Amino acid sequence: EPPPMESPFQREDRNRFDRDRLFSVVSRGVPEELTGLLEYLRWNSKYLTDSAYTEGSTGKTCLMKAVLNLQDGVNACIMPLLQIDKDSGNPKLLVNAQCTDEFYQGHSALHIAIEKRSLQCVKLLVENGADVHLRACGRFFQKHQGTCFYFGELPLSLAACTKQWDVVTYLLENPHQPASLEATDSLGNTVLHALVMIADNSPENSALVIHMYDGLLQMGARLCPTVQLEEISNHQGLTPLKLAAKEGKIEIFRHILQREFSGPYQPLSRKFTEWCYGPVRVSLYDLSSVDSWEKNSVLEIIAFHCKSPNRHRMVVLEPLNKLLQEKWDRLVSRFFFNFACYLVYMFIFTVVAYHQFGESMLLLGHILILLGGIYLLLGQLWYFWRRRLFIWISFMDSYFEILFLLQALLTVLSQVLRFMETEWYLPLLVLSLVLGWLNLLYYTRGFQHTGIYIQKVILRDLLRFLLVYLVFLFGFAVALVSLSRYRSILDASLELFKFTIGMGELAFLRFRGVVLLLLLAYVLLTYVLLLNMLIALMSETVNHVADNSWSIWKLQKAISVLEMENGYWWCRRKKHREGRLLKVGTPDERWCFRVEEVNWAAWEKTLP
Amino acid sequence: EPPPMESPFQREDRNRFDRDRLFSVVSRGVPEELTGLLEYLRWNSKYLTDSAYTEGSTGKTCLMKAVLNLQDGVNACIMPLLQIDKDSGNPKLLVNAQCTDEFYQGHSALHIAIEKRSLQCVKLLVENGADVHLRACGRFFQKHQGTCFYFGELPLSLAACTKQWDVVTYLLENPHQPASLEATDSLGNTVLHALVMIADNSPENSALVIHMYDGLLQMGARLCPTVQLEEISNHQGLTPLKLAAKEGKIEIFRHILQREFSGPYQPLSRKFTEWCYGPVRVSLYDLSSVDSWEKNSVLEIIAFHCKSPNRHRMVVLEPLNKLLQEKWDRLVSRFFFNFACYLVYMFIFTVVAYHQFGESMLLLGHILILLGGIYLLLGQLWYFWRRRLFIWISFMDSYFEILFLLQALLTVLSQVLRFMETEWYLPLLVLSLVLGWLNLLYYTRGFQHTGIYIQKVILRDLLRFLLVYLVFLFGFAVALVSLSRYRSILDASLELFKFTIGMGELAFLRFRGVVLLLLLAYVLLTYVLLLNMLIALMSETVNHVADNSWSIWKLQKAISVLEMENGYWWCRRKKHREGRLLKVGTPDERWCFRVEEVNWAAWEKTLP
Ligand SMILES: CCCCCCCCCC(=O)OC[C@H](COP(=O)([O-])OCCN)OC(=O)CCCCCCCCC
Ligand SMILES: CCCCCCCCCC(=O)OC[C@H](COP(=O)([O-])OCCN)OC(=O)CCCCCCCCC
Ligand SMILES: CCCCCCCCCC(=O)OC[C@H](COP(=O)([O-])OCCN)OC(=O)CCCCCCCCC
Ligand SMILES: CCCCCCCCCC(=O)OC[C@H](COP(=O)([O-])OCCN)OC(=O)CCCCCCCCC
Repeated sequence: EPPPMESPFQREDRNRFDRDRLFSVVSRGVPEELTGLLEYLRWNSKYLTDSAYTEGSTGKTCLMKAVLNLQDGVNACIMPLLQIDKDSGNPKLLVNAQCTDEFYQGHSALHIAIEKRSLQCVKLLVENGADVHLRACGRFFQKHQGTCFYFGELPLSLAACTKQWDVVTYLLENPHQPASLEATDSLGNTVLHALVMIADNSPENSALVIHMYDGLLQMGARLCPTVQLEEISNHQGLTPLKLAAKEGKIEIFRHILQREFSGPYQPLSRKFTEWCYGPVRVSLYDLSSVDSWEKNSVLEIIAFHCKSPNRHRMVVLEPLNKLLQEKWDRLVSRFFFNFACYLVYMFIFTVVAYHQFGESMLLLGHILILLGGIYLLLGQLWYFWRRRLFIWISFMDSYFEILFLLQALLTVLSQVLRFMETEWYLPLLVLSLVLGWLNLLYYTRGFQHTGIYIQKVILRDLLRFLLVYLVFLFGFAVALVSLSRYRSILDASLELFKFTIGMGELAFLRFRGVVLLLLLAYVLLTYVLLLNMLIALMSETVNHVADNSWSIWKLQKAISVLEMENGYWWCRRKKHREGRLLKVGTPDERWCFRVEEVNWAAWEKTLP
Repeated sequence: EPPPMESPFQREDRNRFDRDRLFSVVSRGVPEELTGLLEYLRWNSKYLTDSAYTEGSTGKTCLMKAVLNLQDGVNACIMPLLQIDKDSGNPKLLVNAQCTDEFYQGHSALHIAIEKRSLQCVKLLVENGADVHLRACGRFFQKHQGTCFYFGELPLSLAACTKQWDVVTYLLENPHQPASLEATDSLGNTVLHALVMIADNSPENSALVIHMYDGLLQMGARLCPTVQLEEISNHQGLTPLKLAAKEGKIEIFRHILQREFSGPYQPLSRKFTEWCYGPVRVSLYDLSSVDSWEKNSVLEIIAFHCKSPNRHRMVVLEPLNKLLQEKWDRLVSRFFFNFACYLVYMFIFTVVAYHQFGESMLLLGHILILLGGIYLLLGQLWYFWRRRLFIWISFMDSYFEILFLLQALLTVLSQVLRFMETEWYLPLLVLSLVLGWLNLLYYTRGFQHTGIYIQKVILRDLLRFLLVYLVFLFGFAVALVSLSRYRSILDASLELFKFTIGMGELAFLRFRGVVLLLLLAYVLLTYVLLLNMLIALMSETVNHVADNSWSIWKLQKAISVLEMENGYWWCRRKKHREGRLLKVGTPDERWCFRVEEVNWAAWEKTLP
């Protein structure tokens, strides 16, 4: 149980001028009651930073108590208190004191002064030696589930996240101690990473994050021109663009990708207008950390490292849409070659399963099946060894890989069982047959007519529905079997399930009426449960949700393209860089991608 | 890869005053750096239009580069550059230079000056000899799929499509070279055709197209009164009204049909108010190119030449609604006579099929069936030979014609098989029987009670559903047959399909549990697929779409009427002209149709 940061109704725990009198004096704003505190500390060789003058559980000092009780942004005890601190000859400054609790670790008085929105307190603390790089690494300042406020752990990041431009300006340009825009917290996050991480998809917050990000970029260009603030990576290796891509923060993501400035801040732009003709606008976009020719690119992060539901809305933005379209058009022939090879392998496997000189052809077909199963096994194992996180974070768009792996495993295990002359090779062969013929439907995503053409529901409510239904099934099965001693529990469950799915009838002997009552109860309960499932499926459709199947199709195609670009396991494909190296101003050479857009509606609004 | 029209970041390809220095001078707006260019061209016998001074891939000249880099609508290098062109004695004028690339063919500097919305540049180019009839026929200026801007290929059409009335006025009335409103592009399209072709159904764009169309009609009446601008046909034989009808541009279509002016522009009207009494308003509408007594009329184009989904919304406008109603009321007796003849032919065919002196009556019935089949065959073949495009562009409202043709073909082929004494005549006879009795439902469109009473879905998702379902069926069938060696693949597919549609049961032998598992998997997968189809059918209905079955009924009746007006194949019907010849002002005699409307809501708003 963390204690409150400031409580008007609870005294601080402890786990002549004492702590209680000092706290009561600094909480009312009268400095004249501080007379005699310095002499007591000098006589007792005491300091106003030790455990006796601070809260025992946290370490909150009298300075922090004074800043927590501001009166119109100013407290009259802060300067006298720091004067007593200076005159006492304290080796450790009171202005740079931090709490030691695991909940408020690193929290200082400058953080409180910034949070209370008082430029006077911040100015007064900086002049007396406040460190502007003190990191608040407690659990209250980390982003997790519960009561927390993550802002980047830094005073400058706290000022930027709270919309205080005057505080940011004073922290960046002061004669005493300039704050650094390149400063990082415990996670390696800069102020731009912090602005990305506090961003949700709400419009007001998006406008806030965009404004603060643009202003900090401009002031960084004005103050530290030689360094690139957007090229700094945190401990996960992510730039703010990559961090926006991973966390699904769509608005700051589209703002960073399509950032255009006119005038002195033109080098800070990532989109450069090339030429306009009527409703045709042709622009050049920066491909820095966007093109997949580097590792850990934005495309790779969106496809295989993000878990947000905004992924399909992220691949339809420019320049990502045209880039993925060009990559797909480059890889159309490779996709359908794989489809044709898989179709031939299914055809051979089907012929061999149907026909289970003729002996030689059958052996050749069997060894072709074995080699194809080994190839599909090693290909899927390579995919899982590379991308074990992708299946975990998003099962809804990667279950075909598990199906291919299962089909390859069943094929190989059926063939080795056949070589050992076990008769059970045929069931596994026909299971591989049906599984591969189902797996042929993966390649329907190559066409728009078939790729766009309940999956979210059956991955979400299937386990709960199964729980309720097998509770019903097991109870009625044990009731029917124990009344018939229907021979075994599995037989009764099978009969009830086959009747429920319409595959068979019900067998109706003493106590026939009770058996009939049990059957009526089971049938009505299953009807109610299936009606519940049917209502749950009406719930998603009738609520008028816009059609996202096209963007989901482009996400599927992006995943397919980013897999085909690496080549096969046995032969790696050479990576080719997209865009061209062009100079966009002062020599600032960037790899740019040309995107041409036609928008009649936007153009006609500009027409006078 | 077409090069950019103007790139601030890429130099032009090439596939002392040179091209690079000249381009750099004309792109900054300083003419004083042009000193010495004329002497170099005179000494080298060079011209500023050759391949050495233009872009190699396109042919873009220095003049076009100068106009592409305007500064507040004016560039100070254009007049000195044209002065050097005049003094150099160039046989071909620089002001009339065009690009030669397949993407920008015919594109000149006047087009750029109009697109940049600079009256000063247009005036300066016209005074120095710019041709106002230069046609930009490149792929960027044709309407297709991709990056393009179609405007009519002409400078006047470009000015009209971009909402520049001052530019249109200057191009039409200037002392140097007057542009012609009768000028056509490569497709024969005038400026009115171009305004129709750039029209979509959005309200702002519709208001734009209406305003420009009306202004150009008024200025054409003021400038060239003796000619009719709306009577000009392009290379497809379409007037702007017919082009609006074919392309489905509903707003400009209703504006052209119901155009009413008061005062001097009264001859430009197509709707003339005759008399008003309370909420009753009675008007006269022009029937020029609207009545079907001419060929290629608006009714013919809407019914059989348009593919837009706005066709049913086009036949409910005045005067088309009352015209089609009058034609239908004139052709009610002809429709039900055809229905009665077809009903009698079905009755005879049914009696003969049921009864497969009695021999003579059976032979007479058989030859009556044969003659009726020949008549229906030749009637449908005539329909297809006339209207092969109509079935292709709209299958949803013409499949009954294919069904009638199929029924006639099966009838004739069954009769010739019967004459050859092959026993297989009876299956084809009963197929013709059921097909004709289904085809009897075509005539339900004659009544409002039955004509208004999923078809879009089963013509759109049927192929995709069949693909997925026969993938399921074929895989489970080969798995079941290869596990039973269920005797053949077709037998197993038939059994599974019959169980799926409820027509039969499932036959359940070694490996019975694996057979059961395959059957469970197939049943659950088919349940999921049918549930997907059911959800897809909920999607259209619950989204609150307005009832368009009445307008779809009138479209069906319009198709029926426009077919009955031509008569039968053996006897052509005489065409009668609708409306009456009346003088509507200065002698301007038009064939007019009287339409009476009652609108209480519109009338009461005018009441003070
Ligand atoms: C014995 C084969 C040895 C390798 C020879 C070259 C085979 C072609 C390689 C190939 O194109 O892969 C085809 C297909 C790829 O599956 P996927 O990763 O696209 O799907 C991934 C979906 N998640 O994978 C298959 O279909 C395997 C078929 C193996 C036999 C191929 C017969 C034709 C040879 C030219
Ligand atoms: C355990 C073995 C049997 C179950 C696996 C069945 C094999 C896969 C067949 C399948 O899922 O159908 C694929 C089809 C299109 O997939 P997609 O575009 O959503 O691309 C895939 C990524 N979303 O989707 C549909 O047509 C809808 C019907 C889906 C069938 C039931 C769901 C099966 C989930 C395992
Ligand atoms: C042997 C017939 C020789 C011609 C004699 C005159 C027959 C009447 C002609 C007629 O009205 O056509 C009837 C019907 C028309 O079909 P449809 O174009 O309306 O439908 C088009 C739908 N898309 O087409 C038919 O039903 C064919 C029936 C032929 C026997 C008629 C028996 C009654 C004779 C008076
Ligand atoms: C291959 C032979 C068997 C299939 C053809 C069936 C013969 C035609 C029967 C039919 O389509 O029903 C006609 C009826 C009204 O048609 P309509 O007003 O939409 O006018 C027709 C123009 N839209 O529409 C309905 O009542 C709805 C039921 C439709 C039946 C299934 C659709 C068949 C499509 C071929």
